[PDB]
Amino acid sequence: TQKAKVGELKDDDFERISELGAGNGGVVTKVQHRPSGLIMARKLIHLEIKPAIRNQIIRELQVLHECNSPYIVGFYGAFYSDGEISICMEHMDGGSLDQVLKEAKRIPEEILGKVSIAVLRGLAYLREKHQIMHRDVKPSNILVNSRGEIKLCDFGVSGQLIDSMTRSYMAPERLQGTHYSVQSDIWSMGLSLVELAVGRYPIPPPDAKELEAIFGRMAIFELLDYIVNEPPPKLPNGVFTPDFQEFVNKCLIKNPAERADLKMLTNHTFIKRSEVEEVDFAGWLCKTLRL
Amino acid sequence: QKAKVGELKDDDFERISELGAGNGGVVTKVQHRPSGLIMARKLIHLEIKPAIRNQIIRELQVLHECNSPYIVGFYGAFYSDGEISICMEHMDGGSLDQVLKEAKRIPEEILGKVSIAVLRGLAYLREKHQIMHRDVKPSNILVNSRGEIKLCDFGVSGQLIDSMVGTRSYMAPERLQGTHYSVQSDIWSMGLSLVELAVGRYPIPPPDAKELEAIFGRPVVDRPAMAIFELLDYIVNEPPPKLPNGVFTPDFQEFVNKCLIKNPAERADLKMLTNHTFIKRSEVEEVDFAGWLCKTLRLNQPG
Ligand SMILES: Fc1cc(I)ccc1Nc1c(-c2nnc(NCCN3CCOCC3)o2)ccc(F)c1F
Ligand SMILES: Fc1cc(I)ccc1Nc1c(-c2nnc(NCCN3CCOCC3)o2)ccc(F)c1F
Ligand SMILES: Nc1ncnc2c1ncn2[C@@H]1O[C@H](COP(=O)(O)OP(=O)(O)OP(=O)(O)O)[C@@H](O)[C@H]1O
Ligand SMILES: Nc1ncnc2c1ncn2[C@@H]1O[C@H](COP(=O)(O)OP(=O)(O)OP(=O)(O)O)[C@@H](O)[C@H]1O
Ligand SMILES: [Mg+2]
Ligand SMILES: [Mg+2]
Repeated sequence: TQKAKVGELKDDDFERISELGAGNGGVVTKVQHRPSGLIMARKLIHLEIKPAIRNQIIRELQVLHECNSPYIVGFYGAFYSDGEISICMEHMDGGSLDQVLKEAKRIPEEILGKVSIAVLRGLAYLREKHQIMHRDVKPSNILVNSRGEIKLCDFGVSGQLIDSMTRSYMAPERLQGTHYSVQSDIWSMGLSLVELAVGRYPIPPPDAKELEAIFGRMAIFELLDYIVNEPPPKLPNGVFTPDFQEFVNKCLIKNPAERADLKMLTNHTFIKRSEVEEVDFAGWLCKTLRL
Repeated sequence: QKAKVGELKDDDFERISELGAGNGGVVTKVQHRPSGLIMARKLIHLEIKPAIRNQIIRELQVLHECNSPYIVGFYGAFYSDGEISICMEHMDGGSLDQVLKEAKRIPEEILGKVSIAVLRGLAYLREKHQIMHRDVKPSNILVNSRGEIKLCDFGVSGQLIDSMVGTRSYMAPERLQGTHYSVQSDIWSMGLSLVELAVGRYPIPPPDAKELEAIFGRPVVDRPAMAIFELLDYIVNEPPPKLPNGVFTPDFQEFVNKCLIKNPAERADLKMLTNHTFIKRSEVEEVDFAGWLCKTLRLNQPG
């Protein structure tokens, strides 16, 4: 729903409530707005750029106001502060998908189906309605909440934000050199699903007995070498359904052309089956995260 | 600069200018209240915060015993809402990377003076303490209006390293291949650093004859920016970069080449380099580094 309740945001209007997370050039915090008692997450990006294009970075970030979908995280506002640029966004009380993976040892297919949908649609939104790819899809960038919503976060709307800036989710074609598009995010999403499926980052593909700690039946160049030159991870053909099996196996074909695309996936039998399934995802969330 | 205050309080600091950020750190121009001394403060926003964070500062303390005209000063370090703060000597000339932006490419005689301090600073940390730099690169070679060339961001604390982006790498071929960091690794980082400052750009995609003619035309012999894997896979498997012919002295040429031998065991060590005729020549030919630094940076100050 829409934040007409507020408007222009300055620094003072905010008050720290909690600490949400930290990343590579970014601290996020639960804060409250003065004018309207809205809990919104505040993204501090500590940076150094001339008093000239910091406006240009804010200007390019303003198209986020034009980004509205129940699968794209709500964007309240962005401004320049003495030290950092803030991005205030819809507060997702379920946090990140790896956060919830940190609690729940693995994430079940039924849920992963609901995730796949929400990402596929979210991806499609930015592509259809804004002509831009989500060049950083990963579990930490899929935000959930107690309302039962799964939403995408942290996409490169701003070209000059990108320029001014243990695991890797990047696609073969993105590492190898040229030829990179919306097929890259498919790979990203694919791996991300396989992660939450098995339980850990699956690029060293778990061995014959690795996953057995769940059921009955290292270097940075070395990593990049594996992704580029070695077979992709697969879901073990036991606990997961042939259709989920096939879904991720279609997302992790190295050749981007061979790899399935948005439409092929969105009409994949796994997605369709997931689309009509009844799952208390808001319930499963609260059963684990406790809120 | 052996300025003293010296027990540092968070609220004693005042944000003046932002200095930059990268690779897990945020450098800020700050002012100290009970001394009036403009220092640099680095925000390493480190996550985990138990007795390990307590070992980090305790390990960092050896930086008080770290004194050489070739190593950046250190006022102290403290815990401040998780994110640790290393407070260091403000180098008003900025990084060598900064001088490369304002200057064209750096003249090979000035690099000689730079080359002395990297080797000497490198050797100081190596011999007096037992740590190595793990991050030699233009942005980590700091200069000043007094004419000093110094070194920072070297790994004093083991814990801080184990506690913490590939736009363009300075890592040696053999390190990328997971054999642990040596002296020779810094040496490689120095070579590439030199070739960078000599030529005016990151050399790893090497300049083709045509491009070299646009740099210092036309004495010339032996577009897009490489992707992450593409880059490293180049650094490893492809031949090392070289200084162009007929522009820099044959001695400078052999110096940097000894620095950039892919085989780390065949690479020049600190002794070879310090006794190299390029470094010998560079010592006797006293050149006004302060005059050059200040005149190309419009920074002329009384030291
Ligand atoms: F916080 C947000 C909320 C929403 I809703 C949409 C975008 C963002 N943030 C970003 C971001 C962004 N948000 N978080 C990060 N973190 C850094 C991710 N990277 C890691 C390594 O290399 C490059 C980027 O980048 C980048 C570009 C851009 F145009 C944005 F709008
Ligand atoms: F800020 C400083 C000032 C001084 I004088 C000396 C060291 C540091 N900083 C560090 C640092 C440090 N300061 N900045 C970085 N950033 C680079 C991170 N990388 C480490 C290794 O390889 C690539 C990048 O690391 C690391 C370990 C350590 F023990 C330190 F004391
Ligand atoms: N709107 C939000 N609501 C709740 N939690 C959030 C929100 N945005 C981010 N977070 C949390 O804060 C953390 C930091 O996010 P940030 O994008 O700065 O880094 P990251 O996603 O962890 O990794 P990277 O630096 O690679 O992006 C995330 O892991 C996420 O759990
Ligand atoms: N003591 C200092 N005095 C003045 N400027 C400094 C000092 N230390 C760092 N800087 C500036 O801050 C900038 C960013 O420093 P920082 O070390 O965070 O990233 P970096 O220099 O790119 O190296 P790395 O990414 O490996 O940390 C540098 O370009 C340098 O100009
Ligand atoms: Mg993120
Ligand atoms: Mg540095």
